[PDB]
Amino acid sequence: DIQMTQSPSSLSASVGDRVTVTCRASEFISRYLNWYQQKPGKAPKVLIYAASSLQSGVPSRFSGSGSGTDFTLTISSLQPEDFATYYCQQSYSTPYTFGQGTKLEIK
Amino acid sequence: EVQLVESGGGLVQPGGSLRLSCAASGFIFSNYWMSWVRQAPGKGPEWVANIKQDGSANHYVDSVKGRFTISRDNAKNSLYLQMNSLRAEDTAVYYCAREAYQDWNYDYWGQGTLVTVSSA
Amino acid sequence: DGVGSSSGNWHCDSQWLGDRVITTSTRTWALPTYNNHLYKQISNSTSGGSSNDNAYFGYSTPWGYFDFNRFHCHFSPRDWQRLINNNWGFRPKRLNFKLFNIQVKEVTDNNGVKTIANNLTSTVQVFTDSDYQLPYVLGSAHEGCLPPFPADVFMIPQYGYLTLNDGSQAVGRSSFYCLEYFPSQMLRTGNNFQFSYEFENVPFHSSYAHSQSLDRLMNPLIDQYLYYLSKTINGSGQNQQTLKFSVAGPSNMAVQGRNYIPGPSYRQQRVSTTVTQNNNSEFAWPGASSWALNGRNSLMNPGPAMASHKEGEDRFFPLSGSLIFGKQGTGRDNVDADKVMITNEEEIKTTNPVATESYGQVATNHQSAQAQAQTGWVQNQGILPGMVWQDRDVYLQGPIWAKIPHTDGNFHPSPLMGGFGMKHPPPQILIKNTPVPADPPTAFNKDKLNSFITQYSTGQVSVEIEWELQKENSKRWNPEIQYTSNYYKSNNVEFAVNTEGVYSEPRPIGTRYLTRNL
Amino acid sequence: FGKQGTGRDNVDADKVMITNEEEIKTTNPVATESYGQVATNHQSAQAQAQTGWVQNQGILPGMVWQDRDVYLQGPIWAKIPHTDGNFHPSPLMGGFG
Amino acid sequence: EYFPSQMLRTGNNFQFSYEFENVPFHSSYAHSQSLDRLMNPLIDQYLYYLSKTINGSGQNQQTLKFSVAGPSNMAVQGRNYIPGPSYRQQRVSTTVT
Amino acid sequence: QNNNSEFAWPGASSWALNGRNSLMNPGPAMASHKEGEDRFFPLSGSLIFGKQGTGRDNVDADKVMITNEEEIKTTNPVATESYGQVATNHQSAQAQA
Amino acid sequence: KENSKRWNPEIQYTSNYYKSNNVEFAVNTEGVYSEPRPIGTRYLTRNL
Amino acid sequence: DGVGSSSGNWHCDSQWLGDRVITTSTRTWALPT
Amino acid sequence: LINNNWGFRPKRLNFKLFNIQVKEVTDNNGVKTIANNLTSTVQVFTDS
Amino acid sequence: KENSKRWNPEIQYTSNYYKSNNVEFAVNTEGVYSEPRPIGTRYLTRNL
Amino acid sequence: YNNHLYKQISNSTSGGSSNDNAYFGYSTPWGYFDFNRFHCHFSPRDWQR
Amino acid sequence: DYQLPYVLGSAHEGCLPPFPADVFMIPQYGYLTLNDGSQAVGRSSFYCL
Repeated sequence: DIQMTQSPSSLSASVGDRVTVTCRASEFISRYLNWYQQKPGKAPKVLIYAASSLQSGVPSRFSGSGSGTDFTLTISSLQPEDFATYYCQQSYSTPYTFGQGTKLEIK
Repeated sequence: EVQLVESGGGLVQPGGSLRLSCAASGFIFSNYWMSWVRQAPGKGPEWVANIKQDGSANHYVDSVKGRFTISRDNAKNSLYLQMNSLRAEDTAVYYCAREAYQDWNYDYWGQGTLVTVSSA
Repeated sequence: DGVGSSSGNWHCDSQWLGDRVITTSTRTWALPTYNNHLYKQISNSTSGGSSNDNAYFGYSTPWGYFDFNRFHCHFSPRDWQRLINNNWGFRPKRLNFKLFNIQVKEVTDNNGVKTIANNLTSTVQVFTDSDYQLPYVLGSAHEGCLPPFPADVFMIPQYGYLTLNDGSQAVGRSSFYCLEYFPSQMLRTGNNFQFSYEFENVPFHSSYAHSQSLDRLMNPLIDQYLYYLSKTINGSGQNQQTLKFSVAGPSNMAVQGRNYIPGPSYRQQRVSTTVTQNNNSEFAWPGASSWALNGRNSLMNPGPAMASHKEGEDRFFPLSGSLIFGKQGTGRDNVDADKVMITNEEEIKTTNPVATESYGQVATNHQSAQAQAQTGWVQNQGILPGMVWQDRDVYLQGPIWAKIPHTDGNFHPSPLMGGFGMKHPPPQILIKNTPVPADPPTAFNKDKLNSFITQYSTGQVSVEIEWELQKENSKRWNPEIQYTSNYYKSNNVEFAVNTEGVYSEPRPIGTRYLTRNL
Repeated sequence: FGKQGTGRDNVDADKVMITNEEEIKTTNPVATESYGQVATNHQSAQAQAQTGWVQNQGILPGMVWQDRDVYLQGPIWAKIPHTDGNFHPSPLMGGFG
Repeated sequence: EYFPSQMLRTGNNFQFSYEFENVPFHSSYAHSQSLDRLMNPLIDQYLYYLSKTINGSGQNQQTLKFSVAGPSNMAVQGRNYIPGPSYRQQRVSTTVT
Repeated sequence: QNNNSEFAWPGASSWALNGRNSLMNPGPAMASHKEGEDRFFPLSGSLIFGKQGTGRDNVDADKVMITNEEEIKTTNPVATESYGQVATNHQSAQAQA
Repeated sequence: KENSKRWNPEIQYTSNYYKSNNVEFAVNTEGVYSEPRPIGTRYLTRNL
Repeated sequence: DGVGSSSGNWHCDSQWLGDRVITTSTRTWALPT
Repeated sequence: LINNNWGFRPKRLNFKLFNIQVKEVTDNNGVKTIANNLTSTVQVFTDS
Repeated sequence: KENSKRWNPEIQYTSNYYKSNNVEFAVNTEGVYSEPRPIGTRYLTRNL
Repeated sequence: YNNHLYKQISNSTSGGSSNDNAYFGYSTPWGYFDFNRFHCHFSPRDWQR
Repeated sequence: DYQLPYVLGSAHEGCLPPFPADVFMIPQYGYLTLNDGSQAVGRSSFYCL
């Protein structure tokens, strides 16, 4: 299957900071890559899907870019609500695979 | 609007069999692919199985092949996961998700049910 | 007529008469029961992003069909040689089809041992789709055609079609077709079937190569009376701008004025058969030229007709710009390069741009005292007034005709995999075994009968095509290139059977040997 | 098209009727999408394969297409301009050239 | 005024007749197939395409692998006809947000 | 008004055939210049005749006669201008057209 | 045949464009033909 | 006529001609005792 | 029919019965064989 | 004329039965004729 | 129309914006008949039919 | 029969002079065939007039 590698495993920043998360794919998965934000005790919530496109009802500070094997999740003007675990998932082929996850910390 | 509810979660001894049911009230249930996703405690979530919107086809992750059966009833708008020969590794929170049309991401997720496999 | 009389004879040969050649092929076929006499809805079973381009919806039918649409169906290798060495062009004229010596067999399997017997009262149904009312599957380069070698017995392929789909689901605009809802002729073992067909007028395939190139049409001894701009500066320095003009002549043939330009291009990625020269990455799908239709991406294959490679470089081929045939016995998936035969379109370099090159350069701005002249590469170029081009060549293994889609408009409808485009191509010929139910219950039941006698049929097919020829008139003094066999000793004769009785075709054979002036 | 009683200037979207050419998706590219991709270079041991988006594509041999549909409110005919050449003179707002 | 014209008082009438020149029938129908779906979904092609350019991860993994185009992958099959020309339009949504 | 560099050959529109580059001359029929600007001409887009007694090589501009296709501006694009503009993306709440 | 002078368009029997897992009045994946709904004869109108 | 000859063909279709429509159906049957 | 017409009615009827096959079933020890019986007949009449 | 062999029924252009304050493609109470929506020509289907 | 007069007409605007909108022509005293829309010739029921 | 390479469509010199009193020299005929660089190929044609 395809392996998804997410970097960095953990990150800490402050409100207003710019945060960037990188996801790498073992095989070409085209634009079918999703970013999910998850908070304890809740299901993962999709932020960005299909590489660049943003989910409706999600703040414009979340952005996504990349295609083929390399993708990046960008957060501008960080907020207290933003601190969570972030996953990159590939919906290109079965079995669908998720990234290890990036945890964000208050500073 | 779109609601997914998971039921049948609970503790069972290893080798035990459990059945999970997903209820969907918010959309046309027969137009969408449905998946089962589990998240082990302290781990990232993991894809278990999906089934076709008419139920003609289905896919399973290798670890669970032969021990799980995904099933779909379109008239009752319910998704069923059948678990047999349960293991300690299998215990996780099970999530029922709907795969987005065209994009294929999980637009909607159920609250989920915790399922525990314990020796005791 | 009768059980003990034969309803047809075996006709295989070619008749070369003047400007006409008539080929006749006879084969033996076997027809099974498909889908247990059922129509069945089918769709792609995959999920995810990858499925998107591969999504489909359609139906498989109990019917089979006859496909003679490859050239090696109608021509022996010697006849194909006799054609391509002596003629500048050819095209089909008439078609005659026969189906005869029908045998229906029943199979009773008991305790792992199967018995086969004649069922003399069973029928086989056949009809042609003369009104082009069914979806037309014969122009998709499919398997299941009559075998090139006359002694081989072949299985008849199952008919199926696709209709409109959204993902794997259908839409209200999607069509369903019952083939039982056509009138068809029913045949017991004494009956036979035939029909004749008339090809609509098509241009001669151009089975020749140009002995001139589009850019070399001038008289090499004479100047033009046209001028071109030779110098924009007197030399190095400031404020050296000038306009100088020269005559275009034998010394510089690149700047001469020309009346005609090469044809359209859609660039292909270039792949080498020397693998160390290729990039160390997977770029087969990702680096491929494609077109999108309703959200789905289709590979551009083979695409517009373009020269496969530049002169002197034969190790390169377009990524999906050529027709690739398998050698005999080649597997289905992930075979090596020596297992396949990559054809090339090197003959058409005279009028057509190279597949892996840009078409040319255009100006991207206005040069000025403050701005240098800028150019850009033209990666794809559509039709321009003054373009001339050649179509793709046809091969002994390749297709003959295609059906032109029924549309408001088309341009140069010649099909891109090669051959003759036709609004009314040779019709589809559908065949199935009539179901014979097993013994029903003795009390009435309204359900349809799902229990049948296992049964199959076999018989003979002959197809006859008249071909019109266009003879070579050339005044060329020196001898031509010809297609020929090689005298060197080998363990096998090419285009023959081996010691196990397997017929193979050593290499793909194109049509273009004789030359014509451009 | 405008609905009955629709003003001349800066009307809202519910005041107009936007027709669509969704029927011709079978043979025609989507208006808002690229036609496809082409190779922009030669891949080599030192260079990865590169593609680019085709934003506009003129006629190629082997293309088939549908014309625009006609409407009850729409035009019937157009006059083909008198010129040395034209291609597929069918008028672009629909109808018979 | 420099054309000849007929003058009509209240009792006069005017008429003329006109003959349309031959035009193609407007195609008032939609296609139940798509240009990319014309193949028989049950059968393979005898054509091959390039499936793999590398054996796997590593250095110097270049290879050429070829597969048959078939029902499993309909996107890579050889086709005789391609969709028509395009000139890209910008895409606007009726949902203004 | 021209740039101080040699751009005659380097800045010329061309087409390639079997590896060889040919100047595009005169090329497709296009209007030589916009209205009001007659001092400009296409680099190799016009027919250029010599005056009587003009030498063969590197003659000045007053020794030749540059014809123009200004009459065809009504239907044809100007030779030195772009044809037009196309959309290169999908505009969205996060992306300008 | 219908001779009517009605100006506005009639009610017609028609298929629905919305996507479905099956085409109505066709076979399913197991080859079973079904008739989705009963279809009457009365669509066109006449004056009383 | 004979064992090895067919005594009829398969006719299914509709013909719409003016004010007349002609339907033809062919089916395969099984008759028990 | 129903979209384009104000009325309809049947006129002529034509009926055919053909390609008759008579099968005999010999069942021995739980396994049944089916064969053609070429000399058997089927009776048909219409109640005119 | 349409020659098709399609088994299932076509999409047709039709009026909607639901009650409304006005008949579509008619006058209103002030005598104003309107055209509710644009109507295209493409309903019947053909094989590609 | 035009009090029986032919009159020369041209765009009244100035500036860069006018460029694409520039025109020159004539208005005439004459009128003309235009039946070139389909709803001229078809009722909604005929168009359906 | 258009069997020779056709050089008349290349805008060459050697045409009849525009002014009728001028005496003109007849140009020499020549043609090009397929070439790889300055070398020929087996597909190249030679014509004896």
